[PDB]
Amino acid sequence: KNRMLQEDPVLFQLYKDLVVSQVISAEEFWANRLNVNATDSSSTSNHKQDVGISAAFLADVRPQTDGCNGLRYNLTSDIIESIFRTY
Amino acid sequence: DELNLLVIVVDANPIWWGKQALKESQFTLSKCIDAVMVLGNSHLFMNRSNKLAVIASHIQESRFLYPGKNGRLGDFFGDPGNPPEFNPSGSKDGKYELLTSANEVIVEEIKDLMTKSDIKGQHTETLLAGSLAKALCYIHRMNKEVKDNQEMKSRILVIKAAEDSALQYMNFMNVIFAAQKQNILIDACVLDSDSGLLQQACDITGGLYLKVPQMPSLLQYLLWVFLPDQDQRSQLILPPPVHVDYRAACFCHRNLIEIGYVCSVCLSIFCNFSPICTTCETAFKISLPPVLKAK
Amino acid sequence: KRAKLQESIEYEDLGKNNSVKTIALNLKKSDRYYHGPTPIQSLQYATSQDIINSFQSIRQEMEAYTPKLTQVLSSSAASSTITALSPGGALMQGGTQQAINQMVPNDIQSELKHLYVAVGELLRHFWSCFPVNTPFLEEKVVKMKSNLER
Amino acid sequence: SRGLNRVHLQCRNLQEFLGGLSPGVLDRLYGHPATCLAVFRELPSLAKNWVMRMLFLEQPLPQAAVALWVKKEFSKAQEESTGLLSGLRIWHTQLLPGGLQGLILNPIFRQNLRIALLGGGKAWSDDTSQLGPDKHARDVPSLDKYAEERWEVVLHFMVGSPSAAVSQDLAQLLSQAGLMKSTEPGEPPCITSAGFQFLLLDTPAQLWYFMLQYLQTAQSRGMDLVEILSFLFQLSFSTLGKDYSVEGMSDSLLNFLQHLREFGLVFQRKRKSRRYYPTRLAINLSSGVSGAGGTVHQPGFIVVETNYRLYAYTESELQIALIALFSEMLYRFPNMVVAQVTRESVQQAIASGITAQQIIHFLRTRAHPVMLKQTPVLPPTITDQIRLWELERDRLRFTEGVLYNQFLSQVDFELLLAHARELGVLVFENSAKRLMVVTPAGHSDVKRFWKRQ
Amino acid sequence: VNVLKGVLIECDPAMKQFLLYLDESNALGKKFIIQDIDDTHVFVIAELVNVLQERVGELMDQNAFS
Amino acid sequence: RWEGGYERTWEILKEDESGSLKATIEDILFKAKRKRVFEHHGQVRLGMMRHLYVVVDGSRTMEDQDLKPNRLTCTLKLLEYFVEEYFDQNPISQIGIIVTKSKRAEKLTELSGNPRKHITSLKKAVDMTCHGEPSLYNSLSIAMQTLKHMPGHTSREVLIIFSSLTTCDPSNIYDLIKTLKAAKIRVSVIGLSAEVRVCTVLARETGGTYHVILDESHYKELLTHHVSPPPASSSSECSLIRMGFPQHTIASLSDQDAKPSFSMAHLDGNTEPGLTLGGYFCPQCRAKYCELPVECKICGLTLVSAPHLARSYHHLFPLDAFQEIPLEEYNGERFCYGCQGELKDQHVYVCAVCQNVFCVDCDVFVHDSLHCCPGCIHKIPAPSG
Ligand SMILES: [Zn+2]
Ligand SMILES: [Zn+2]
Ligand SMILES: [Zn+2]
Ligand SMILES: [Zn+2]
Repeated sequence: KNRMLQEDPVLFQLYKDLVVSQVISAEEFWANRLNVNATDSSSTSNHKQDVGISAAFLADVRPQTDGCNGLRYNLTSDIIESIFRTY
Repeated sequence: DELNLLVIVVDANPIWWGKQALKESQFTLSKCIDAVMVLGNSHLFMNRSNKLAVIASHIQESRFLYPGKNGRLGDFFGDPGNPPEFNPSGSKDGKYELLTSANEVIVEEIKDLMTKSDIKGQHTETLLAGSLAKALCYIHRMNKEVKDNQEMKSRILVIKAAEDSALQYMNFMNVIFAAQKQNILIDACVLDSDSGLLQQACDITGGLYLKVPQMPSLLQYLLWVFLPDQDQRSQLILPPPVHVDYRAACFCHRNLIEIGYVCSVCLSIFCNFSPICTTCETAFKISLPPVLKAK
Repeated sequence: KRAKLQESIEYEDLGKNNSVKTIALNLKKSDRYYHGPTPIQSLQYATSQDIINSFQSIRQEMEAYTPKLTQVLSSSAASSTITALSPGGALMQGGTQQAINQMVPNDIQSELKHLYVAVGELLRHFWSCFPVNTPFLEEKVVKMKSNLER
Repeated sequence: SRGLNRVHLQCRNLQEFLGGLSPGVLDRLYGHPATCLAVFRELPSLAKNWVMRMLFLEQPLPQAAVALWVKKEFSKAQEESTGLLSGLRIWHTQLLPGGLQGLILNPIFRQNLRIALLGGGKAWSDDTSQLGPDKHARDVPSLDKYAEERWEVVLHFMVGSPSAAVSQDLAQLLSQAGLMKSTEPGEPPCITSAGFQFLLLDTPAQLWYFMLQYLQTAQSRGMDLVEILSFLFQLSFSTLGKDYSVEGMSDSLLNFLQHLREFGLVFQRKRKSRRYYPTRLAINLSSGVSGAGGTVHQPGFIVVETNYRLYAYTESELQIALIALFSEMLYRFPNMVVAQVTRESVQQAIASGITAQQIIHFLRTRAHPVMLKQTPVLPPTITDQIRLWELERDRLRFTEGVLYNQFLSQVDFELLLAHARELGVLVFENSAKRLMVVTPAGHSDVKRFWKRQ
Repeated sequence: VNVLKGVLIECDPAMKQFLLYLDESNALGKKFIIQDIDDTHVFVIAELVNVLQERVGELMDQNAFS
Repeated sequence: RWEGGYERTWEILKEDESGSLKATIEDILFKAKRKRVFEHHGQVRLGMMRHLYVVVDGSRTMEDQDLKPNRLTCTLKLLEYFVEEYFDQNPISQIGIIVTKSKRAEKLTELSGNPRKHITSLKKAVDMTCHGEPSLYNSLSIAMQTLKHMPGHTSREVLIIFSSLTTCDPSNIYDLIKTLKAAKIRVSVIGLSAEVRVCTVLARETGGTYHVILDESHYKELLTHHVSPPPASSSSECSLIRMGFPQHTIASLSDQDAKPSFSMAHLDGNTEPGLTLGGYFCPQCRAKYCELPVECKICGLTLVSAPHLARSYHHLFPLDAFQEIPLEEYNGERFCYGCQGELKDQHVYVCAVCQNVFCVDCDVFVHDSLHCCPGCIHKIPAPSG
């Protein structure tokens, strides 16, 4: 919940004045604000190149398995991780 | 640029124009249309390219008054463009014989309109709505007449003189929303009563609505205002600014309401006093329509 | 037969109640009642007589030659033109404190108010079902009480 | 430099003429036929509504009401629409009708205009001799050929015909016009410089101008009459007349008519009489503006793709003549596709000067239904080519003047600056070298002023 | 001080310097120059200016040709 | 062999009726090539207040040209037209622009009805690489979870722009049938120049209608086919309640210019980040902000504005048809009941009830712009009862 309020400064600016002007609590902040986007806004980090990866990446795992002696470690899945995510 | 077409819809309620004579007015129907005629000619006086469209609303019909149907223009159909090789009416012109080319054809046809006092169709009053599209098809053909470096600036005049009739409310509203597609200005001068519905039609257009100050005093505002181009009004800084318009009631009992609710999928928004569907015999799904009756 | 059945009854209701809205009904029948001896047709007789009367009056256009020269009715027609040509005394400079009265409320209070509307919409929502006494949860009936003072 | 007013002059025709003459002489220009002439050769939309009240305004409305008819939006356009309408001398500024100047029109025109608005069976409307279709003895598209070929025998004999023109004294006016001229032996009907410009023009209003200048060569007949008759031509066509132009005759009305079949726009039979004929020509004079109806013949589409003139349509010889002045030197056969030159057609404007719009006009007049399915931008870059070609050869701006150098002072030079700027006889100054470009016509007033001090 | 009945021509400085060369390549002495102001404004003895309407463009085209 | 055989194709098609009148009937067959499918409508039941979901395949299939320089160029340009003609016909609805790119799904524009926001999004969607493979499972995931929180009194339809490629997504999207069949959400795809059987089985298991793109004209047809709110499956809803009738406000009613601007972070309304002077007013929040005939965020009800949206479909159902005759009953003086002309290309268009004579340019003007015969007016309303 805390990475949500730090990576987004606009909602943090919203979240400031409930602590600054002491409007509500954090317990009340996550009780009536979010409640729907727990499935919607959290649908980014779970999917990530279609999780439960069966037939999406498997087409491209063999052609993108090698660029060079060190062509690896792109981002998160880059070119090594979903190999581990099947076996 | 362009050709600058005009459209004019005149109210001719012979019930009311008879009632215009019942007060023994200092402004009659004879005094009415002649102004409107030269008003139509005033359009023509800005440019040779200018063209007109004039129809009234008879109780049984709306015949094209301008330009003509009868054997004086059924074989003539105007001189400029696609000529009939017709000599006499094709001869005399230039700001004064064009009008008597069209003066005749209105007074002969309102004669054909004012010979049909034999109404038995249960006060079939002002039939504006179907009369509107009679222009709109014709100018669509006139759009297809020539467009090649020829922008059709059409402009619609509506003239009201009497009350509206009991016509179909949908078929009232739709053509304006179709005129909303059509991108043509519609302007309205009324004489006797106000039409909240037709001034909403003005609001759809962003045209102009006018209550007359006085029926014999309908020659100077008609000069200034109901006068063309959207150039003369987007530049002429004089707009009737008033357009007070509250609306939005419902249909079961009678109201004036800020909260509606539909009765079925059929777009039937009714008053709250409504147990069972009067839009159909299909019953309402029992989760929602008593929540209109719950809080 | 699903929207066939709607059409048979709603246009029937659009027939028996054709536009019972604001101006749409009340001016309508009132002037139809003003037509009066129209089944008696004595007004319609005079109408059809006046249909027959000014029948000839339009076409001659000698009466409708000079249905123009009334400069008596030009001045008044020039008048409400000139009257509406100059409205006056209505605070021409209406703003010019609005920049101070923007940046001070649109620094916190745009977002502060938004703190309410993220909540107050739900505050409308639990009461939008509460007399049915179904969505009656302790999580909600004191959430009525919670943010109320907050 | 070169004259450039002899081409268009389409509002000043009814202003610079009319304001160049007396109010009583333009009082004659309020013949009832001359009423339509006023409204249309002016084209403001803004003055075109300031008229519309006056049929209902007998009263002089106050000036401020229409001076403030239109607010902040386009006050200049209101002002530009105002004094020109006043410059027609059709208005009268009243003194203090109610306490302040409240303007009003000339009523005698309002008399004349309202008959052309509603009612009136008057002398131009009816009752004396106006018009008459009795039984069809002759047809218009046949006479449209006359309305084409007289233009040819006008316009070809300008360039020079292997055929011959008809026996006219008009050439001795067109040689007088400076369009044409002729040296003394044999009198060759050549072109001086200006018919060449009118060869590049295509409307009858120049003919009309020399026909307005027809009485100017020491002739004393109805200039009032002919310009009424100039309108009285502008009645479309479709009228033979039971010699109705002799029932409505006058002296110059019949004689100069002999010239209107020389000008071709009338068609006269045996004894130059028994009928009259207006040609379909009688509506493009009325504007002078381009007009979709002004298509003459409908050849086809053109283009100038790859600026290589790119077109065909074997047309009549006058268009061939219209490009015989404009494209020879790799002409080809049966389609009229003379190639392009960026020098020769450029040299073919040197005897005209710039034909800038007259290109663009004859762009939309080469093959006439080109704007039917083509681009709005018909020359993509090719206008600017024509422009830069026209902006190439124009290396000179001819201007005489008197220059004041080595002045004895420096601040009294600024006096003579302010003296000449008062006079408006300066064209340019150099203060850094104490120089002033002064007109030599307004030289004498400073020459008088300097000798006085 | 000095009555100057010359003719002002205005053009680009590209051609304004060129007329000096036409003055130096005049068949006679200096007439086309009387005094030129700075960059855009010159004065000519008005004799062949009408010829110089075409005597210049016939010359510059030929000189660049070879 | 083939140098002749390349020109055995040309030679006959060049050739026609010779002697006189050559290259003539070749033009006649081109007119005979025309006149494709007209309407074939006449439906009832459902279609009201759709909640559409634009789903875009962003893939390497776009790099093929096939109609345009890009298949998105075929796609994206006419979507704006499809947006505008939708908001023309159906303002009672709203559309979820969701973009699949690189095996995920980005809900690009939210489920809303603000056209400029949707169109500039498409204008933002111009320079899309469309890198990676399509994943519908991520698209249906957004489609579920969003429409899950929509009422069951909502029309639940999904419009998928798929580039006919391999449906590259795991997690038993075949089992998403019973997911969404139960969830009463309709899903309609049209294939770009090919077919996906699984997606074809998907739509036929849906009730959503599947098609294949033939041509750019044909691309427009099915858009136009899906402009109309379709009769989806039975037992969706009946009603939808607390349709807020608003007020326009002039901000000059009693107190003239007592407020320099009607958006100062405290006023009831003032929803969007911009200054305003008071134009509008909702019943339940009493929300005054920039005018919008849709809905709000604090009252949370539907900002219905009846002459616009309670009028649009309000005559889009009750249509009838005409007939065509080549005969000559010369009604009028060889005229039209509408535009009053004649060409006689043997399509004398007669109404079914009032039986009035029209042309193509009067039939089209009804059947595309007027949507009813006004000859029924003067004929319906005079004996109406
Ligand atoms: Zn219903
Ligand atoms: Zn509310
Ligand atoms: Zn038709
Ligand atoms: Zn009908």
